Amino acid sequence: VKLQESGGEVVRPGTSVKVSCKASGYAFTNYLIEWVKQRPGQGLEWIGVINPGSGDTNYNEKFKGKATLTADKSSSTAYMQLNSLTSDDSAVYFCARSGAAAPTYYAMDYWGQGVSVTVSSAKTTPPSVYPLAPAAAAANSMVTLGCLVKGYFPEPVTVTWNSGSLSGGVHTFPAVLQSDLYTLSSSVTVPSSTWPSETVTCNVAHPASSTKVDKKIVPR
Amino acid sequence: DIVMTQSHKFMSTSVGDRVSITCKASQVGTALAWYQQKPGQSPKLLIYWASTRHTGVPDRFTGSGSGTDFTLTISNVQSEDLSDYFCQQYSSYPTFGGGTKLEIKRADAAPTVSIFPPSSEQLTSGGASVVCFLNNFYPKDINVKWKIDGSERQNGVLNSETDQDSKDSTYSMSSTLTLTKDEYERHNSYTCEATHKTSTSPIVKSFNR
Amino acid sequence: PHGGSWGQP
Repeated sequence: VKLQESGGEVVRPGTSVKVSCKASGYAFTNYLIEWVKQRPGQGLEWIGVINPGSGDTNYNEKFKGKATLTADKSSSTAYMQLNSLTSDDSAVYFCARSGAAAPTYYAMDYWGQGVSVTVSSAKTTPPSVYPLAPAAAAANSMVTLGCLVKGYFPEPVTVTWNSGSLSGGVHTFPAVLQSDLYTLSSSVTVPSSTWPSETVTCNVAHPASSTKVDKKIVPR
Repeated sequence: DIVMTQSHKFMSTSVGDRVSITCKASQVGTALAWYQQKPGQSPKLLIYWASTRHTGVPDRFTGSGSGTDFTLTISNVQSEDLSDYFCQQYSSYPTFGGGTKLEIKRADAAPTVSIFPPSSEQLTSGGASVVCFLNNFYPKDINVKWKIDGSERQNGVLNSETDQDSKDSTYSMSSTLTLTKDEYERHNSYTCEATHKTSTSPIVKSFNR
Repeated sequence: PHGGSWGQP
């Protein structure tokens, strides 16, 4: 029993995007499908709802220009299309089941994984990966190491240390925007004996650019 | 346009403790729902019609209220319950609360700070970044100051913060100072300075070129 | 569309 949404998109401003919710494990036509928008750090915003069987629709007034909702009963799929995309439009969009299908508002019982939508003119770029090793002031019981990942688009990248083997004391920070583009850092802290005596490596993977990179950290 | 407010907006609790989350509305109903969102996850419904548990929700979750005030109560809190909670009203077209984030109390901890000069690799490509890590500290509130040759430097700083650690309940912070290779060479002393309530006096880290 | 309800089973 699930809702599966389409993969994340990167799109350009003034274009249109269409996202899909595919319903399984229940009767698609008896339940309303609702759509919701979540910007980072912001409140959930309701977009509108569709009755898959009819499918009649009800819209948040704000979204009447932006969003078109449609249902295809034969495939158990619901769609959202969003037009004239602008930056304020970037968000994660969720589709959810709510009540038995009737024109009433409900609480939303099940949610899809959600579809990240990015609206940008920035060009897909791979991260530059830079090793952070000490000066070194030295010296102490445990030692802290990092890599700085810079200028990549689009989100997201995954960071790993020692090919994931080593995850005690890893901190990976949320990416922040620096331009067209995105920057993040990650730190690792290990027993001071441990490095430089044996190797510590940053692993960075960026799906959007089909790139994976490994930076070993060498003492400065 | 009904409006939903959750006023107290972070809450602290100890595993096994009980905590209550408040929700206000700008007009009446019995139509209220409560939701749980873990970061990077979709919301999961906990409670509907104000007091009714959704399927699968454990019993330590209860919800109460009617009209304009509502409460979500979680007792015997588990580590897995640390997260975001918001309400939604369906009396009129749905509007949601801002949400409340739940945090675990712990022993105060001072940050371990580490500072890093720009890598040769960045320098060769013509940029410089100086990174300061402030790691494993509680409580959450903190200040970081960048100083170049004795002077406080406010622009060029970008900041990132982690969510509270699942394993030890500490917080972590990252600070990046980005300079052209040219002012970087221009100055000699670079320092990351942290002041946290665990100490009256800042933990200071520096390097000289 | 308009009013508030449920759930049913």
